[PDB]
Amino acid sequence: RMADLSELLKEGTKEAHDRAENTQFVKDFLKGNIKKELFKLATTALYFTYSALEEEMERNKDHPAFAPLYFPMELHRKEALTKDMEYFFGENWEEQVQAPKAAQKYVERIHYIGQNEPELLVAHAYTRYMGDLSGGQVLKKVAQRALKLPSTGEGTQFYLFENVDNAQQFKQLYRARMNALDLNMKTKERIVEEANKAFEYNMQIFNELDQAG
Amino acid sequence: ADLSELLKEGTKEAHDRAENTQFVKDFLKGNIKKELFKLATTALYFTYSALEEEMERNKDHPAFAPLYFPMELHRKEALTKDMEYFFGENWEEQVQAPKAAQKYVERIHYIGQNEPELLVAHAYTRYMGDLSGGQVLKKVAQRALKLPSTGEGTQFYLFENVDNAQQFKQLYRARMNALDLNMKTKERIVEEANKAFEYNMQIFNELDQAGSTLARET
Repeated sequence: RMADLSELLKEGTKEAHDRAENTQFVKDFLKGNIKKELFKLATTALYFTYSALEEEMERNKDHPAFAPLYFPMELHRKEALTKDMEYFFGENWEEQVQAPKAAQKYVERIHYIGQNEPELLVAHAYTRYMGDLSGGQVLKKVAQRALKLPSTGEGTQFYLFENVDNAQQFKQLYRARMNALDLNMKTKERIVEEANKAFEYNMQIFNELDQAG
Repeated sequence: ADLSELLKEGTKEAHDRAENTQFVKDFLKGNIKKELFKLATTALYFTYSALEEEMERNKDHPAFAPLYFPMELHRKEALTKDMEYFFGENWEEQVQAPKAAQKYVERIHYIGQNEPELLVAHAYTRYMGDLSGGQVLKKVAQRALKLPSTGEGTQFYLFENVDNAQQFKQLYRARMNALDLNMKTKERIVEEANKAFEYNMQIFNELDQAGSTLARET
């Protein structure tokens, strides 16, 4: 069970996960130090990176190495992020925003993988959504308190999974699916490798955000 | 084109911006203040600590092995002496990495652990620079801060296991140019060297902001 993909990921991305937890921008957010404009900018980066990831997951919804992990209803953030974008910028928010450079680098990478190495898509989807599920409720409260956002959910719908009754149960089900995938040890290692890349793309988004505010 | 040539050409713009920063200008001009120099040496310590840990990790990796020169180039134990000098014996307990240096440390560890073939982008920009400008910066800092002529506080700027800096750069360039690399990975190396200079600028930016807050404090 050392060879379970979920175990290889946990062990393989330990240093990367450690760096993201302890990175200044994450900490500043957790302490309530991130102002409205920087949050709006952070949410913009979220919009473009999730759009891309979810387009490629939709492209590969029938692919043998990804199909079981296709959860548009449960997990997809694009339409929650659109409402958050609407809330902060108004109805023509699309013409008020652009993908920041570090976000557009991740977007490129995800279109590349979804179009060329779709057995590595799970590297992106696992590290992203399972993180989102784990942390949403604490992150939501942090943002609402910092920016005095309504308790009804406007501005923070990204952090709420309105079709997952129990995050812990769903994470267990997702892993069991990820572990049942017919993948050889070489492909798993390439997945762990791409999971590390996925983490670093985020570090660079945070780096660019920290340099902004 | 050789990697050294792609690097020199491809990081020219970024090289020129580094040289025309307010920190570098003032340093060279002599206008450097103890606490700001201490802050710079602190940034150097954690940076080179991270870099040399990753070079060590990849000393036998075919994409880095030939560029492994612990005896000639490694700076950590020199900087440890410089840290003891400015901060006393217990320093490690009291000094954290400055924010932008810490961000650069994070990148270095990612690279050395996951994309070691790009480590040369960091090693080459750093060490070739240090080796070229050591003899000038050493005595400018010694002169400005009134440091002892025996060498304390500037160990970082002295490469005592390099007889001829010019000849060693030649050696180092030939080895780097012999590495088995695609044009595609060469471009990724140049891109990463440019990113190192952005980190470099953030570290200088931070030191500049620290200098204003201690001149508004006087």
